Formats: sequence, C-alpha cells, structure tokens
Amino acid sequence: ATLKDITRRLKSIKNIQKITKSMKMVAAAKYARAERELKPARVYGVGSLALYEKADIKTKHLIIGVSSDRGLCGAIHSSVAKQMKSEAANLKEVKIIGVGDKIRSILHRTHSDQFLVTFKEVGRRPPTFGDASVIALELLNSGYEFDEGSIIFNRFRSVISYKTEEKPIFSLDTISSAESMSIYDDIDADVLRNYQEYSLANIIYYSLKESTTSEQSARMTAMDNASKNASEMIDKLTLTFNRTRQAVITKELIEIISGAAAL
Amino acid sequence: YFRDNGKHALIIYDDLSKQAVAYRQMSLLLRRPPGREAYPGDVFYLHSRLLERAAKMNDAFGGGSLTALPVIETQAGDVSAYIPTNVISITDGQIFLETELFYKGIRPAINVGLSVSRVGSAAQTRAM
Amino acid sequence: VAYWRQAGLSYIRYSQICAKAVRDALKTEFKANAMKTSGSTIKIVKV
Amino acid sequence: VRSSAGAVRDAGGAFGKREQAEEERYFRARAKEQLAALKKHHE
Repeated sequence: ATLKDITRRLKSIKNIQKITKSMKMVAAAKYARAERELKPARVYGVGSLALYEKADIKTKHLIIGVSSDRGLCGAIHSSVAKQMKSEAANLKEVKIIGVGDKIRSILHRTHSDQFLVTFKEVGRRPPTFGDASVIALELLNSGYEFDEGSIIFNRFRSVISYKTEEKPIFSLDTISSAESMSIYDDIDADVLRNYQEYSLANIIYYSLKESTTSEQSARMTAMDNASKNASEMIDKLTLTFNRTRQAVITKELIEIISGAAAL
Repeated sequence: YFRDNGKHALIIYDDLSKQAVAYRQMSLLLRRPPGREAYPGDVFYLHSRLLERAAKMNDAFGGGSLTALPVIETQAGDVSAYIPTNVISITDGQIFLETELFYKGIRPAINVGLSVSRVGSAAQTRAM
Repeated sequence: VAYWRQAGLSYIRYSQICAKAVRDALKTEFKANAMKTSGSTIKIVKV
Repeated sequence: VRSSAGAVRDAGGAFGKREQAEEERYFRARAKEQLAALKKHHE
C-alpha cells in the first residue's frame, strides 16, 4: 500500500478502537444495572412460573422470540432464531411473534407468512412491565386465538454465558380447565380471565429482563473483542507506517542526489 | 492520414507505461538529468502532445476524426502514481479496471462508479 | 364484567393505571425511581 | 489527542462503505414513510 493509504487506514482503525472501547464501557455499566434489576425480577418471574411447575398441563401454536434490535452482541439473535425455526418445523399450525427487529431480519425469507406482529425499540432503555404490557395488549386484542404458545429467550447465567430457553404459555383460557387444574375449581370465568392476562404479562416481562441482561453482557464481550482486534491491527499497521515513512524519505533523497550528480 | 482525408480512425496505444520507460532509458543515456522517478522532466509532454493529436475535424477540414484509446498499467491499484496521474489528467475519460472485480466475476472488470466518459453528442444512440 | 371490562379494557390496562397511581403518590425521595421503571420504549411494527 | 473525525469514511474502507450503505438504507425507509404521510396530507 501507499503511504497515504496506510495513514488513512491507521486513522480509521484508531477511531474504531476508541469507539468500541467506549461502547464496551457503556455496555459494562448497562450490564451491571441489568444484573441488579434481574435479581428481584427473577424472584417475581419464577413465582409466576410456580403454577405450571406444580401441575401436569397438556392441551394453533404461538412462538414468541425475544432478543433486541441491536447488533454486536455475539450469537444472541442467531441462537433464539435457531430455536424458533427448529421448534416451528417440529410443530401443528404455527404463528410467530418477534420482539426485537433482529428476529424478523433472520426469519423473514422463510417464515414471512407465519409472522403475526413484530416489536421494535428493544435494547435502548431497560425493559419495564409497561413493555411487557404493550406486547401483551397487542396479542390479546389483535385477532389471533392460540391454543398453545411458547416464548423463546436467552436466560442469563454469567458475564460470558447464557442459555436459550423455552417457556410455555397455556394462556388458552379453555385449557385452564383440564386434568390437573381440577383442584382450582370455584373460580368464575371473569377472574380466571384476569389471572390469565396478568400471567401472560408476567412471563413476557420475565423473558424481557433475562434477555436484556444476556444481551448487555454479550455486547460488552463483543465490543471488548472488537477493540482488542483493532489494537492488534493498529500495532501492525503502525510498524508498516514507520517502515514506509522512512523508505519514502530515503527514496526521495536518492532521487535528488541522482539529479544533482547528473548535472 | 485518415483524420485529414475525410475518414475515421481509432488508435490503441498498448501501452504508454512501457513507452515512458523506454523514453526514460534513452534520455538518461543521453545524459539528460533524471527527474521524478528518474523519468525525464517532460514525461507529461511526451503523452500530452500525442493524445492531443486525436481530434474531431470540422467540414472545411474534411469531417474526419481520430479517436485514441491509450492503455496505462498501474501497480497494485495505484492510480495516484506519477505516469497514471499524467494521463488521467490528459484524457477525456477513463475506463477503470480492477482485480477485485475481475476475480469476483465482474468481467469486463469495469468499475462503473469510477469510470467516466465525456457526455456523448446526444448521439450514442436513441433507443440505447 | 366489571365497569372497566364492559368498556373493553383488560386487567393488564386496569393494573397499569393502578400501578401508575401508586407511583404518582410517592414523595421526592422514592420518586427518583419512577424514571428507571414505568417506561414506554417498545413500539409496534406495522407495514 | 490529534483531531480525527470522519476518518472512517475518509479511508474508503469496508467499514467506510458499510456505513454509507447503512445511512442510505435508513433514509430510504424514512423517505417512504414521509412521502406516504405527504400523500395523506394531500387530502
């Protein structure tokens, strides 16, 4: 490469290094916050899971995939998308909801027909119950009547690890009166409906809080790796820069000396 | 001879990089001092005077024409190089070819974005 | 069929108003943690 | 230390070309939304 090409490239990658370093620190302070907020949210969300995990419940299927809109977080989106298509091929009428635009990006070419609705603006402000509520309301009052459903998301484990999991949504208000839920029998349909709705919000809230912690930690790591790779390139380019710099002085000077000797 | 006798000719100079090298050898051995990259001081002129001879003639001179397609070899894509820059600055336009494009399957390996030609007479065609 | 359910509203919506009112009744000491909770970031995607 | 804003675009490097395409994608989607909104303001 030319001296000008090297110089321009060096300046670009130095800029990339600075930004990825800054965004690593942003993700680190955001991750710390998510992991604090996850603590009570895990108690809450697991408490909402207690009903189904103390009773054998069986049975149009609804897949809700949860990630975000934001790139540079490793295999966060591919993971969830991989289990979305995997469970979709195993099921028998399937409709898909994606929360986080990156879900729709990966699945659209093959599963465009099966998409009910998409949600965006995920991964900018830490999710709230309001956000769970907004998704919840745009599913009940939308038009689709699902018999069963499942929500797919990244469950946080540590700074560097997460597991793609699936939770069931038996929210079909018809299935709440079956074999094992026979002991829960004095409730009128009005209150069961209110319960069913609230628990639908709880499980989506739970997925939102787990996903975000996993996404922020994975963002931290990706940016950390990006800036380490950039620094290595910078080191190598700087060496080429200095070699080339010296060689241009040398070359120029030999030309002028030849020009002088020839007179 | 075609240009001036009412006819049309196309000339290809393949290539002007090698002509400049030969000019450099000859000039150095004549003991004319070496200039930029050891080329003679007037390497620009070597090419500018040649290419200026391609022309379109008016009717009082016969209506003939001579079109030139000079060819320049770059090194590792360096169009900013001395001889390449001279000839770019002389010509009416240029067709830029690139190795990346060639191997990607773009053949002819023309970089459409960078390649330029001067307007075009209204007449290139009409359905074209 | 409560007064709000006949109006076409859900327990999600009922609960959201109830939750907001409990927050709007905090004092400037716990009110700082209104912000970090009670958001409206997520948006629907049509066409 | 030394000022360097816009160096990524200035390099014509992969990252440079990618960012240009990313801006264009964004603003073509905006134009679609804005021209429809302008159509419905037309009456």
